[PDB]
Amino acid sequence: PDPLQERDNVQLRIVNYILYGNGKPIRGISDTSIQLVRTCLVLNWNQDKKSSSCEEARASFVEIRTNGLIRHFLRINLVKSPISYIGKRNDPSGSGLLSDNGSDCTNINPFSSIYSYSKAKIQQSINQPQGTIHTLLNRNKECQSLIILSAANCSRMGPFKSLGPLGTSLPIENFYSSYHLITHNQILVTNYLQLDNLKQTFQVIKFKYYLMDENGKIFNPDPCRNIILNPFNLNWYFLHHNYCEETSKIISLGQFICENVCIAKNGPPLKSGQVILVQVDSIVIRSAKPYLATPGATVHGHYGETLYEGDTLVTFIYEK
Amino acid sequence: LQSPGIYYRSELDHNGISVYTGTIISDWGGRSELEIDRKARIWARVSRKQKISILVLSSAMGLNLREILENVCYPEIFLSFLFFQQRCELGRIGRRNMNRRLNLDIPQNNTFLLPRDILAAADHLIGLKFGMGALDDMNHLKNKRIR
Amino acid sequence: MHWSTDVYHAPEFTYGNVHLLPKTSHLWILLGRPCRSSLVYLSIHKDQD
Amino acid sequence: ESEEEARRKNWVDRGWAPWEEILSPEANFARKSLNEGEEVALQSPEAIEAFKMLSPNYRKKKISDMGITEDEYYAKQFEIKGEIPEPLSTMWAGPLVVRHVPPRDWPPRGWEVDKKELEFIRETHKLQSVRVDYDKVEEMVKMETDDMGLDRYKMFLKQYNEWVAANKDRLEKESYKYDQDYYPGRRKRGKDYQDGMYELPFYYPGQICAGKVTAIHLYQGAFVDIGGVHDGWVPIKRNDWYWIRHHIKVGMHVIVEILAKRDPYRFRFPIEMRFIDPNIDHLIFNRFDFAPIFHRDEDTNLDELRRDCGRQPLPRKDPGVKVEEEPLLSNHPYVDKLWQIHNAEQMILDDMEANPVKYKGKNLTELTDDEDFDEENRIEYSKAYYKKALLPKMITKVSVKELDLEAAFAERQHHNKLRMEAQERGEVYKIPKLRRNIEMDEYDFIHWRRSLEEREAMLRDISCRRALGLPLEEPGRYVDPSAFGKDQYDPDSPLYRYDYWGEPKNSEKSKQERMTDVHNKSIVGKGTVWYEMAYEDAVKERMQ
Amino acid sequence: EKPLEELYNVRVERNVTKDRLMELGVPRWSMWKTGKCKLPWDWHVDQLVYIEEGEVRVVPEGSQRFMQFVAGDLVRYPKWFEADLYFNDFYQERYSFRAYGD
Amino acid sequence: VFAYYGLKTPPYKLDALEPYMSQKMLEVHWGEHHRSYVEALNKQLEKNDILYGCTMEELIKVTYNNGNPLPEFSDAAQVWNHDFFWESMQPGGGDMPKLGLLQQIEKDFGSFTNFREKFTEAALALFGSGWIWLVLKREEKRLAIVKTSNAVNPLVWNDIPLIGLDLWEHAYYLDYKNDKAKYVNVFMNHLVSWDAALGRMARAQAFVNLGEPKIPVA
Amino acid sequence: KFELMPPPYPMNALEPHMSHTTFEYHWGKHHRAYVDNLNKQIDGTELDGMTLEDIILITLPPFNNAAQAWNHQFFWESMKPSGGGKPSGELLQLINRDFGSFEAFVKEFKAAAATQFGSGWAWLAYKANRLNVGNTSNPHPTDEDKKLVVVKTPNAVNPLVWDYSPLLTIDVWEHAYYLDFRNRRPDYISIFMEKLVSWEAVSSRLEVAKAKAAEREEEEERKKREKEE
Ligand SMILES: [Fe+3]
Ligand SMILES: [Fe+3]
Repeated sequence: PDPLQERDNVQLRIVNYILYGNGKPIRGISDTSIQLVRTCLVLNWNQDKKSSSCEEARASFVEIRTNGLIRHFLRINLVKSPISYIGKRNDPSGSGLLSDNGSDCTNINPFSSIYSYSKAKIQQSINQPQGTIHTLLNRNKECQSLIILSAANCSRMGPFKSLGPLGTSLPIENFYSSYHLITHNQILVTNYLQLDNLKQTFQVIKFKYYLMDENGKIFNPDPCRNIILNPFNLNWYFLHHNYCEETSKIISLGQFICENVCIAKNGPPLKSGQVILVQVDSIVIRSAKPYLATPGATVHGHYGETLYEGDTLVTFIYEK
Repeated sequence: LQSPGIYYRSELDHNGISVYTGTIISDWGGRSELEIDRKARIWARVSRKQKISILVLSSAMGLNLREILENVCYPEIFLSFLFFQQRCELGRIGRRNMNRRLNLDIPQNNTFLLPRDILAAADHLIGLKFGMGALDDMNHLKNKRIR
Repeated sequence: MHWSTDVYHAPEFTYGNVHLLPKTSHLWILLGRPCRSSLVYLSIHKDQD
Repeated sequence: ESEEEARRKNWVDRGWAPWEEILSPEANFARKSLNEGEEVALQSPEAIEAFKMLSPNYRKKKISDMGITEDEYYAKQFEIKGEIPEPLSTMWAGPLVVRHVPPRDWPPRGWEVDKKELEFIRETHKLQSVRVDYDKVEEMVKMETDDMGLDRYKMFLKQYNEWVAANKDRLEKESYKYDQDYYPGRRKRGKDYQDGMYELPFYYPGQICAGKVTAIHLYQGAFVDIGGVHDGWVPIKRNDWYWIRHHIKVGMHVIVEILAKRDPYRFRFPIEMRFIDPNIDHLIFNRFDFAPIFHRDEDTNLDELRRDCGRQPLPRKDPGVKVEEEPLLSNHPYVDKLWQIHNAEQMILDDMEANPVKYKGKNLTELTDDEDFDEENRIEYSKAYYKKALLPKMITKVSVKELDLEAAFAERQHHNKLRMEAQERGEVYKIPKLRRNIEMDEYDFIHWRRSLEEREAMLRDISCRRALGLPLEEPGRYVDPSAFGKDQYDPDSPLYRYDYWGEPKNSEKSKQERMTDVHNKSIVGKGTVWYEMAYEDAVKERMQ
Repeated sequence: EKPLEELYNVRVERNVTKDRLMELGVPRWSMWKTGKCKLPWDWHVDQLVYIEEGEVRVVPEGSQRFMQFVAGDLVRYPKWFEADLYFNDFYQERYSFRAYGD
Repeated sequence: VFAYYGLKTPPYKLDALEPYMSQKMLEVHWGEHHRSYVEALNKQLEKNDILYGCTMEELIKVTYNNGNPLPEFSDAAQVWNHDFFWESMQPGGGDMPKLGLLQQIEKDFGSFTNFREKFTEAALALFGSGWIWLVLKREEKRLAIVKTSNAVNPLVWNDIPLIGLDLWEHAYYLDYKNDKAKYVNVFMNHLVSWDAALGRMARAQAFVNLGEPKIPVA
Repeated sequence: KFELMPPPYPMNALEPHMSHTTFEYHWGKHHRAYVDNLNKQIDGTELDGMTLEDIILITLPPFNNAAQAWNHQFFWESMKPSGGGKPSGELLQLINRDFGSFEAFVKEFKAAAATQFGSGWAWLAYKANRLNVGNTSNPHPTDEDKKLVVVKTPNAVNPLVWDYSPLLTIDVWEHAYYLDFRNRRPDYISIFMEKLVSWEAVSSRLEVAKAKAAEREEEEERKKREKEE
């Protein structure tokens, strides 16, 4: 008996029943006396009124070894139907396949972290395909799916043929005007800015660079022009907005290019895929394969639907 | 001998669309057929009579007519339409096959014709009408068992 | 799957993935590995990871 | 529905776009000819044109007729078709008044700097909160340089030069170790690392910069080099590029603004920017909910990764129990070890009695059963001995110093003295409880006090939070009650339970035959129990 | 590289002064003690713990790394914290569960 | 050590709104309350270097810690919200929504009258101290109204606040001791900057696009 | 239908540290509003005909108003326009037993009223709580279990809700001091702790709380005897 006792699902009840039936006397042996009243103990887990519960308890021997002395104290524990604990405070002390095994981080003791170090020494699995997780917006609303893009799917075609943190914007005193906006859209300006102010041609001020010191004095080599200060060298330069750049792109992003197209006499593109990446000197094409259909055929899938190997794409109804 | 399972055969009518039927085969040899007419008409062929209501069978199974439409796909088609031991004596093999054709997560141990299996069967059957399906070849070995 | 033009954007039936083609065209299969993602994995596994 | 609505739904949800198909002559002839029929004389102009184009000499003749060169004809194939957008014109709202403030996260984690100089560097943060009247800026500008005051920023530049000169090779080594290949958004190393580049701590969100686009990716977006080891990233997704490709091209010089600066180790793109100069915002509709991260081999706990990258917790099934109304916890973890050491002490002390010669000559306080005894070797599983049930017998070897045998010896001496005294009296001696059992009860009591205090604070915390509207559960942990379908739990709601047609067949699963059999072997006569009562009730009735 | 205390928002004050111990009523807090055991616990509220004698190293749920605190540390455990605490010797602490606020 | 130290002056003079709010109240609300907060915010930021180097929005979102506010969440939140409040009011009366804003209000509320009624109802319903906000939701791309207890501001839920009002008593007691309905009605009729709200909406349009894309016919 | 109860002291000339203009506005407005709203929202309902505590513990929309009025009246009654400065009797014994000294208790009350951060009431309570979940009973129960705890409550929250017993209250809401004086709250808190707190009502309420605790303890013994019989 203990002053403070907790509560458990497993319960115990004592059942005492008569040995023989009433009205029928059995023969009594002269050597062994008959047992009129008997008693027994049963172990039944608590069952809720809504759902009946069946006791699941197993008995395992536990022996404490002290100089070759064994304790025949077999502890009986009941495995609750809940697979997981509601809270870590009410969680069981041991939750593992093997108690002796220390590969688990929880099984490893904090004072002796040799098991934790041995577990961390183990390398990660190769289940990940070493690619980029490409989600599907088509299946985004419903149960989502994932496409993994790796080096097997994407290839680099090969060689086909100043700049700095100028500054940081300061707060505006006339906040009511559209000065917090650093630029205006062609399309969206109409919605937010009455063009009465901008009706005059070039009414809005052109790009100017107004540098301010710690004291608060506006400074610039040209009074109201577009000379820019380098942060590191602390010397003024021009950004070269025109940039003197005249380059033509012979491949646009997202264009599906078949085989033998021969973009130039030297190198013909391949892989029959879409152009996912366009760099200065190289293009990356995600491999694909064209399927020529015909009018009257049926396409068994939506736009963003994943097709596995062996799945049916189109059904052709050729006459015989 | 043919393995227990769901078979999804089709038969073209003399006039009109082709009739699609799904047969469930049990270890004893039960045949819980399901058929679809030009309409939704999810009718079981268990009775010798003209037809039978799949919704009535699901309600007798235990469905409350709400979770049934909630779980099944394309519930619009189902809602628009307005002995026992041997048929449900599916083998372990039967259970596995049922799970394969109709994606189910029913544990191998529960070798009984659950109503979810019937619901799914109905779903596939209606899906066959719209082209989302594949009929089953009954001469395939995978559909046969060896005693 | 991918189709650029000459494919109807509406299914032939009210329910189903069947699509009809008015004119000749090509169907492009962008290669990739389709995985099965549970609700738990979607929280950590997101676009461009 | 209609074709227009279906196409709009495709564009919005599934990411459809009329991408240009660069076909071969044979493919174009196949696409044009198949519309007419099979083995029928082609009458469409485009079909006959493609049929003639199937020959290289006809293509050469057409090239010579059009007057364009072969290099021009090759590029004419790679020409965007359809409606072409009007060229966008940059519009400025007004004068751009700027400052040069040091970043707020200048001190690198693990780098020491002068505190007095750090204060002078950080003093610009309070000065940056002064308004300036933008309309009257031009009236107050002074065209005389060499008088500007940037002493704080210059000292910051010196301290940053120190750090970069210190850690350049270290950062390059770490980048070579962790990253195998270079990618837009990674540190430039090897030949690409020209001296004079600005490190990542030099930047900060809110700084206006200018750079040139170096790479354009369909799914990830556009990358702009702003003069640093790590390029910039502007999030542009798959479907917006069909219209953004006419305004953003490789080699164009643009003005960008830094929105968020992140860590290269835990994020694929450290710096995220927005295009001030092009102003393509009307065009962008598909956004990124969370920033891209790296799933690396070192990461083994998903919760730590989610906390590091700022994403929500892993979703878990919501338990229907209420933490406020639940039974308190009184069991103590040390109770098991205390009980096992109590049993070991009692056993060794009783066995010293059985062998008085062994106990003699050796002090109770100092004893050694085995020199190489270890707790690890003690744990074992043995199911050889089975009287009624067979299960693994866990063995525990208590340490010699762990047991304090003097107290146990004194206790047993007193107990056997009182035992023989009560036997002289004529009554069996009974003792309520030993010392270690009382200590275990005290452990359980202090654990119960801790649990009670926790719950008492939890009640007030519930109220406070509810009053102020704060959530009670961690947001994102318990999300889906039933949302994930096809989950077999035998709840009869997805109709996963056995059919309710009688449920007579139980031999397959949940067979109660063995229980009834062992009950009939234990008690053959299942007569009506005359006395049925709980164990604790019987014990109390024996006591009371 | 970042310490686990920062990831799990575990605020620990090491080598607290006597004036700091005088504040918050650390002497009037309830006491708790243990030997060698593993205590899985879920914090439904914030808990301020002043470890007096022993030493405790706590591992987060599912994590292969640990956080170690010494007898001169004042550790506050955040809400909704699931972690396992291991002890190897006599460990005596003074615990105070606080609600929103102080 | 000191960051965010500056007390944001208001876009208008402290005595500009004298007919409807006394200079004193503004002087007290700003001079004392605002100053009080920032001075504690820089003191808290001096201690922790990690929270020191963060943007105000990022600092607030990190200190919120997904339901468990940090000891630095309060001060920061209050400073930011007070600053927003100062900027959200202009020296001129506003009774009409601007052109871009109107279309959004009609799209979601359905009328300006219903919007004002719901705003007044939510302002009067909130019991105690707090703020009310008109925000655009990034996920749903719609306008909505949120009431937050005490210092909380929408940035914690990734929303863009367009206008905000102080329901803490310190703001209104000196002028109006116990008529919150009047205080609201005055702020709705005479003391509100719809131009600043339209500017914040135009700024947010870069983050959340309120429109329909062009679907090529193909 | 409950009616507003006048304060014990004359409101006009009670305390030179609290302006009667202020006193009037605060008291009248708040009490009246709460009661009428409360009377409006409880009329024609089962809650009518019951005390405020019943309502407090039951409530919901009729909670916030009821608690505030109850708190406000308790607050008025908690003070008289004299006698402040030091407690005595069993109050001092309990204070030095748990807190250690009267100055420590005053400092704790000040540092709890100051750090409310918004709308709140500060409370000194005598902790006599009985939980209804699991092992609420305490084995080897003795003295020092019931203690004096200084708690801070958010808006409209009172300690009545967690079975605590309310002894002393400071209304840390702006209306109390913002109008009266320049809004420096430590001033108002200091003055409350100095020149208005009445310890006699606190002693009476402590007596009532010890009587209720004794009646609960005797009810437990009665239930135990019924179990034995
Ligand atoms: Fe305010
Ligand atoms: Fe009040």
